[PDB]
Amino acid sequence: VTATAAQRIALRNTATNLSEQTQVYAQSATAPTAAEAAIVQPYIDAAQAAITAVG
Repeated sequence: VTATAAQRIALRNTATNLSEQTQVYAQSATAPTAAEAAIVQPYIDAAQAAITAVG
């Protein structure tokens, strides 16, 4: 409610990218190696940065 439009739209922007990037873990149950974890990690941080600062 108090949050501006930029934060509200970023909430969806980060969530969409995180959902798109995480889809790989639903097709298989094999644990990933350190190479893919490093590539996937920044999206989690970005999603956390948008979950915070909006409440």
